[PDB]
Amino acid sequence: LEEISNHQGLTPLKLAAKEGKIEIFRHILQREFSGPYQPLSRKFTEWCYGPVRVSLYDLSSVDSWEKNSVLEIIAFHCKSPNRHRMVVLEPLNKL
Amino acid sequence: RFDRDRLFSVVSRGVPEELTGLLEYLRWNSKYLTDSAYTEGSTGKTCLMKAVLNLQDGVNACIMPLLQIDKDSGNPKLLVNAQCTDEFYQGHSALHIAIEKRSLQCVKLLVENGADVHLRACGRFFQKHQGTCFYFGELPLSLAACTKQWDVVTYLLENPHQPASLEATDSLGNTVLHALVMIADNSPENSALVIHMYDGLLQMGARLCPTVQLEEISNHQGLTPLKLAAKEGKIEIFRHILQREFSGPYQPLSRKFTEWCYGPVRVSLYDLSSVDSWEKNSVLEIIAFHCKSPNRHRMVVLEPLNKLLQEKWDRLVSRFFFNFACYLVYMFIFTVVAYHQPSLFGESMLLLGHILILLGGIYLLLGQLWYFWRRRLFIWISFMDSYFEILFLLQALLTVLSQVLRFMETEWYLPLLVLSLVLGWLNLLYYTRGFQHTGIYSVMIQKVILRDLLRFLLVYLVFLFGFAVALVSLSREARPYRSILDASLELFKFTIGMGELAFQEQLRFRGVVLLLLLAYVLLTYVLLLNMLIALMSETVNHVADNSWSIWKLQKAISVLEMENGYWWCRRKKHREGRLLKVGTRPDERWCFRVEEVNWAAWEKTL
Ligand SMILES: CCCCCCCCCC(=O)OC[C@H](COP(=O)([O-])OCCN)OC(=O)CCCCCCCCC
Ligand SMILES: CCCN(CCC)S(=O)(=O)c1ccc(C(=O)O)cc1
Ligand SMILES: CCCN(CCC)S(=O)(=O)c1ccc(C(=O)O)cc1
Repeated sequence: LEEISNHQGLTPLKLAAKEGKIEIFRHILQREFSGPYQPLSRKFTEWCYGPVRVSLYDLSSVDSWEKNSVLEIIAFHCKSPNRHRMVVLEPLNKL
Repeated sequence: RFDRDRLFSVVSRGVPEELTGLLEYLRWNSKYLTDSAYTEGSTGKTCLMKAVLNLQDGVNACIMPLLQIDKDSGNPKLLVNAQCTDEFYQGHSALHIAIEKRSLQCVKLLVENGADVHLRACGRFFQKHQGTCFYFGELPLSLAACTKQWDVVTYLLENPHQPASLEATDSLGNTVLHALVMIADNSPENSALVIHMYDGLLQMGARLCPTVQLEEISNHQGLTPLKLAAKEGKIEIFRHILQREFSGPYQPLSRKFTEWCYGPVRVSLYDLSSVDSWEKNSVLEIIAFHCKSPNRHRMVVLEPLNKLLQEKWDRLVSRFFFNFACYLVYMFIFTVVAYHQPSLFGESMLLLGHILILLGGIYLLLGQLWYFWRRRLFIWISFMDSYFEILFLLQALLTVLSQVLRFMETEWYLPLLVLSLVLGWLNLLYYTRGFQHTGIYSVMIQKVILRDLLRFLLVYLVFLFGFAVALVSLSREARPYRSILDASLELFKFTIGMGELAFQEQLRFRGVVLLLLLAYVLLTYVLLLNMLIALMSETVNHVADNSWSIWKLQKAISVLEMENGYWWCRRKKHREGRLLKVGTRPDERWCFRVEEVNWAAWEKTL
């Protein structure tokens, strides 16, 4: 359902970046579930030990290897004041 | 088959019965569960670590039979004592997993089967550095303390199988009390819980190690837990250790003893053992010269340190102002000899003045080379705030160089003599710290402006040079600005209010030269307006003024230098406080008496 594209070619995650909606953008981008819904995650905790968490984040719409990706959108297609708050989220900050 | 991939998937399910036949396969092959064939890739991680990572409701039913199976296999390198081996996880063990997973039931099961309580998780993940790491010390007991597990700490300390030694140390020599000081953060939630964890381990040391002074144990840097709290700048745990008071069985674990209390007035003896500057590498020397942190000025204003540094300052304020008066007399002679220079009785008095300046310049050069020799190990820490210690060395070098160039008779002696005369009077501002009013203002004035003007200067110099090469190139054609230096100076004069902005009649491009000046003026005044507003936005924040305490630290650094005397006359240090009996160890200590009057705190107890 999140690979369905509107007439601008945007998925829900790409639309949250273009419209600058940091809270729903952050939520979709970092989403983690347990049990039946694990494949609906974008974040998978690999291990946790004391204050340290190691997580795999899914880059499907995100990495700039893809044309019209989330990084290209925040940089060049987003109009909002919020763009500078979106590039400092994980995984985008380390990426 | 009972290969690794069967065993690791079996112990992950928590069903013990699927191990049936593992004994026969291990014996028939003559192999052991701690051989490389039974370990996870790119590490040393065993089937027991795989089991302890997968606890169900606090326990895994496979651990007890897996440990028998190892015990029945006749292994020379027991499965509980096997460790990870790669450069990140080296020395990590199933017991460190059991403690981080918070299972007292699994800690008991491992230690009952002979898991070594003194294994050091010492690979780079467990060291302290700027990357991904988790320092807890390196030992099971230090992990249990830093994860806040009293029941596990109690079990590790006083189980009958293998009690954790409170004297045990990691690869840095840190004991559990150094580990808790390393892990303290100055937030109220962390520091209050570290203070409780520290106190109960110290109170347990009085049961378990009754002859051992756990806070006199030194790590490989020579630091006790109190000295480490000063070097790492941990004010909350530092203040707590320094001012600690107990009643009943634990009174000898105090550093503060209330002598009497009457109304709003408390009189207390404070223990100066690691604290007084009579000892080499003491807490006062550490805060002044070995501590890197922003917190140093907050540490010198705690009791007993505040009254102890005031007592030292009062004994030395006449030496401080004698040192100032010698430097005034040296700067008077310097000025009376830099003025009255000849063209390039009065002549022999001028020669005497040059010899007194040479001797004062050599004296100050030797005194500052002795300072940087003594401060060698922490040399940047010993000048980061204390920038005058460089400016006195520079003034002394330039004084010796200018007299050397004058003996060589080269006329470049005069611009060095004049530079060392300017530095000489600028260095006179060091002594403004001797009085509260001038000494706090010298701290109010100097600030974050020095950091941001060095950033603005890059923007201002790209403007200034970019417009200077342009006005020089365009002012070359006839119908100011003769050279890059002259155009840089005419463009610089606009910032001092001396702009000389005009429609130059003789230049061919005079309208474009005027538009280049109007472009430079508008861009530069927009830049100065951005720069002033940027500085106001960071520096006018309402933070309560921390200048009295930064001045108290300047007086502390001054005292701890003056107590050594001079490079030629190294003073014998007097010892602060009195040797007093505070209790039974008798318990006789160099105590220092502080008297506190505090109506505002006392009235809340009525
Ligand atoms: C070697 C054997 C001979 C010793 C002669 C007496 C030495 C007195 C030293 C002294 O007063 O030094 C003051 C000053 C350095 O100040 P500082 O170390 O506190 O602070 C330094 C910054 N951290 O340094 C000076 O003012 C220069 C001293 C020479 C001029 C003396 C003039 C005397 C007039 C009465
Ligand atoms: C690569 C070693 C990882 N380790 C921690 C680093 C010392 S570990 O202890 O093996 C571990 C911890 C927690 C989890 C988990 O939460 O699933 C799994 C494994
Ligand atoms: C040196 C005289 C001290 N006095 C108070 C000053 C008037 S005192 O009243 O003798 C006193 C008070 C309180 C305690 C106590 O709390 O242990 C002990 C002695």
